[PDB]
Amino acid sequence: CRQEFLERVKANAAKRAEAKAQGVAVQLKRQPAQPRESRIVSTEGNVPQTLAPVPY
Amino acid sequence: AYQKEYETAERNIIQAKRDAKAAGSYYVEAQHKLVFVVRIKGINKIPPKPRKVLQLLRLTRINSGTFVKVTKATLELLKLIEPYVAYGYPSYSTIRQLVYKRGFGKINKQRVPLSDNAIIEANLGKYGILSIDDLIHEIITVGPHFK
Amino acid sequence: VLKKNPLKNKQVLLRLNPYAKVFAAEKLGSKKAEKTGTKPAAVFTETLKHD
Amino acid sequence: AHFKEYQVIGRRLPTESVPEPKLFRMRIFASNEVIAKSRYWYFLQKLHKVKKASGEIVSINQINEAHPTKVKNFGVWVRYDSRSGTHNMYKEIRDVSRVAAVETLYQDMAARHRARFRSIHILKVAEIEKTADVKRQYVKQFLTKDLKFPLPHRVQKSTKTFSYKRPSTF
RNA sequence: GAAAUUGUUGAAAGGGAAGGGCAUUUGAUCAGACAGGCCAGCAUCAGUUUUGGUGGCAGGAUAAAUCCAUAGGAAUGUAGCUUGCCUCGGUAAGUAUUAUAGCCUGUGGGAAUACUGCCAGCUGGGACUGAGGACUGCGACGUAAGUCAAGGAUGCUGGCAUAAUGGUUAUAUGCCGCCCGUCU
RNA sequence: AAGCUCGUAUCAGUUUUAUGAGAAUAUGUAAGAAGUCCGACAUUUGAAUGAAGAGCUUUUAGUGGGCCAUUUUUGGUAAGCAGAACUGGCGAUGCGGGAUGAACCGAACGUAGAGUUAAGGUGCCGGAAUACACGCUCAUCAGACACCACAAAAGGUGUUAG
RNA sequence: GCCCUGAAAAUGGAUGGCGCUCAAGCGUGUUACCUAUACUCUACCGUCAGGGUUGAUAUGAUGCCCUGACGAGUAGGCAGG
Repeated sequence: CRQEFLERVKANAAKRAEAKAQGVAVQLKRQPAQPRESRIVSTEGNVPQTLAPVPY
Repeated sequence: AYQKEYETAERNIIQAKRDAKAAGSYYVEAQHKLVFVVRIKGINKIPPKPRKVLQLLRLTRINSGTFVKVTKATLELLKLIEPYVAYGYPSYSTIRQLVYKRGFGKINKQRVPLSDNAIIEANLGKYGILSIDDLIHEIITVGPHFK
Repeated sequence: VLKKNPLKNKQVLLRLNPYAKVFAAEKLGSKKAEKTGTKPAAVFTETLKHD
Repeated sequence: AHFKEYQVIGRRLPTESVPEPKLFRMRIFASNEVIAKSRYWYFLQKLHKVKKASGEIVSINQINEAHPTKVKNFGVWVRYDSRSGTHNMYKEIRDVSRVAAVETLYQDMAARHRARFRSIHILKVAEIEKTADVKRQYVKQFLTKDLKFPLPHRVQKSTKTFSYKRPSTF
């Protein structure tokens, strides 16, 4: 994981130099897994089916 | 403008659900990115592993409450301290009630009643937030300056 | 010296948040939302009722 | 509590090279939405190897029954895990709606087998539109025509402590 | 000329316990001020809080329902018809699908109501509190001088001016209280 | 405690990313200027969260009798029993409830007033409902609380739902 | 599932007592209700910390003022009395 740190820091420096080479935001700081946003779904691939907890 | 933003944000999602029903779709809802937290169990017969957690989330005593930004990490904490606290997904009116009644802020030590937006500009005019409603917006829509 | 809770002492409410004053006239909980004829699908109704 | 009926539909995960796992619904009984969602994950885990992180809700729908006025003799199949190991059941009810019927049923199992709500799977609830498919007697005896019966010995209840009458039923 | 301890008088209490603690009653006793002290009440406002009635709103199946129209069906079979007796209708069947009752399902129509949640919507009753002590500021009303629920309560009125409130103290009463210090 | 240095300071009985040792739990380290190049790269300077502070030197008082509960683990009938290890409660620690308590539930203390609750409860002792609702049970010692007197195997022409 | 039996000692003895049986019991649910030095609000005390304060006129510089949070505690330690 020190491998992960040392590739991370040079990756950060690379994208920093890239953002300075062509002006855009740098967005260098990590973030955790975020909360998922709204996204539409329709039952065209399959109409839903009951699950009916029968087993005994 | 924030009021218009709230009512628009409610109306468009209402219409999302209605039009998905009309199209035979099912509108999932955007996951709530915010919570409120309250402590239940007091200072004692607490294990250390949640003790530090509560000291991190500023839940020193019973019925002292706060917000949290939702992430995978904070969700791990809430799942950890599930037996000891109560949480849910709050509303604008609840937050309005809180920040107007028990809204108490920290000026460089020394918890203070808000009682004016001049406190808010002198402290948070750094970040452009210079009033209590800007603050409420910054919470209920988790801004950059939520921490 | 003392803390007066807005949600009453409307003078103190308007020391904050002066949008309340124009909130009063339109009264802005009775937002009579314009109704629309957006009707649901038979697939929604049958997935709901039928097993 | 005062139970309610709930549709709950769930979807394993949005994933690449398996988009839209097919769908999974249930008819669910609870007082509010959250207990429905938790029972939904509880039974849905049992059916196959998925989790809440590997699960997600599509949406839900509260279900108001269509005919409140209509008496409906229901009949219901249930499995539950007692003090001892599990076993199954069929029962027969004469109640109004599914919600009031099962609200009576859970109390009945709570009495007769110490059935707490956790260990009792609603397999199915149904309506019996015709006669000649009821087996039991404690429903059947309410169904003959021109049926009448008395209510003898009504235990009145006074608010006052004293009274001067040495009372009578009817 | 103290204390243990002892007697007489005065006061009080007392059924197998006493003493102590919180509040108060009864009795005894008592200091201070009126030349502005004590006890209270009424109105308005502020803080905390409790409890009612009423109003306006959004939602979901744009509630389901009910209700209205509509096709079909069956019975815990309605009229009608038929049969056996028979007190001359009353049973038992068989018919009969609205007929001399009606119901259920399915479709369609337009509302309301409940349930949940929102109001910087109103309005009332009740209790505890009165902190601080020339002004300063964010505020509202307005054209305005100025006014105000605006960075902590004032105004009006009553009686007493005394052991009346209060304090001490024996006692009763409700409730509580395991005997002190030391090694373990 | 006295100094010296820092000051937003190194940090955390904590998570998340990454990766080890030895599936989860637990456990170890990295999450940047003290780093990148041969003078060039400042708070988007390198995840979240929180911070009545953090570190270095000198010195001072008391302390070094264990018990109980959960977990891994060995034996057995197991104890007021023993072999080991992590964590917690006690001991110094009151208070409400458990009728009362060395170990249970709750909760840690200035003096006071009002309010609201916790665990436990609302026939009377006892403040609070002989509230509402579905069932069951009738014991010639009924039963009335978890671990704070439990037994099964079974027997039973007692009752109920299957 | 409930019930009976399995399931006993000897001073007189206990669901805590009374007693309770469509319960005051056992199983489940809904509201309402009760009260702890714990929670909220408020006055006062006390410490601690962050701030302002020799300046004419006046009396204290360990003083005065403003704000906030906190308070258990044996051995032992520190300061004022």
